[PDB]
Amino acid sequence: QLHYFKMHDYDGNNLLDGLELSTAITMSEDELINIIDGVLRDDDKNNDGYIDYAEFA
Amino acid sequence: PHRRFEYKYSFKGPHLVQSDGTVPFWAHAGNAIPSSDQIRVAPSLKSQRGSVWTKTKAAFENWEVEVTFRVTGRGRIGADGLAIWYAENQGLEGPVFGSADLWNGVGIFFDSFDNDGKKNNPAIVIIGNNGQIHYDHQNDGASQALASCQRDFRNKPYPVRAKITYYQNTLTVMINNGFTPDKNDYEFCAKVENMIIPAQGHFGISAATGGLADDHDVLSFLTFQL
Ligand SMILES: OC[C@H]1O[C@H](O[C@H]2[C@@H](O)[C@H](O)[C@@H](CO)O[C@@H]2O)[C@@H](O)[C@@H](O)[C@@H]1O
Ligand SMILES: [Ca+2]
Ligand SMILES: [Ca+2]
Ligand SMILES: [Ca+2]
Ligand SMILES: [Ca+2]
Repeated sequence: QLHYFKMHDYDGNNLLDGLELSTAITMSEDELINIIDGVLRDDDKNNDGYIDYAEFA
Repeated sequence: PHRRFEYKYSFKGPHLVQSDGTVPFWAHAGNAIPSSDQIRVAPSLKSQRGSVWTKTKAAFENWEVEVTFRVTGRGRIGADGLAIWYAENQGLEGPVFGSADLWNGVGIFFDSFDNDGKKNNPAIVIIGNNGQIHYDHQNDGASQALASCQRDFRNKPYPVRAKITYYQNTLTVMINNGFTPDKNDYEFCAKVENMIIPAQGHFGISAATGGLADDHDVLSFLTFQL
């Protein structure tokens, strides 16, 4: 699972953001945006624009 | 104050461009080349103009952007320089460092070339505009200079970084000068007090060359909601 948290933490911060997810997924921009916005809405409790491992599980 | 990353107003590698050669959420233009780890906004060629601007506009009251770039040429003299923008309209093409003039907001010009012969270059420079000013190119805009400083950003050994915060009508510009890789070893450059800008609008970045020419590469453009 952690293996998957990390697949796309390219900058290494132990935090995934919108751009790191975009690539996870890579189709239209709006299509893309909707999915990323979904993820943040869905996971980003503290609303810093990142999802940590806690938010991931 | 808290920060929130705004991916939709940002870019970065290692996989910065799509298969089809486009940058997500940004419009690149003229001679800007996006690539996997950076955008060469304008290359070391004669008379280049390139710019990259956010597609969607952006509505935040107070914000910060960290922007990371290199500017490179053989000569200890180079040209023309680079320009970070917040403003109301996408100003893709135009004579102001690759971008549109008569702009509505702020522009932070990294002027490589000493255009008014003053020895005051290279220098960073802040400039307001409400939709009717013409950037005094030949005079570096030294007259429209809300504020400014004299830091040398060419040919450094680490990519240069510029934090540009607008917090409660105070815009501030911090600068790592590429001497350290400490991505948070900023030095104070300058600061503009009591300054409004459009409530909404785009972020952009642009650059250009003329008779002289550096490569102008931007590696990332991270944007935060405060
Ligand atoms: O030399 C012809 C050149 O003219 C103009 O560029 C000049 C000036 O604007 C630049 O700041 C410096 C440094 O690049 O070079 C010239 O002296 C431009 O109009 C340019 O397109 C043209 O090639
Ligand atoms: Ca990350
Ligand atoms: Ca979070
Ligand atoms: Ca100049
Ligand atoms: Ca000058």
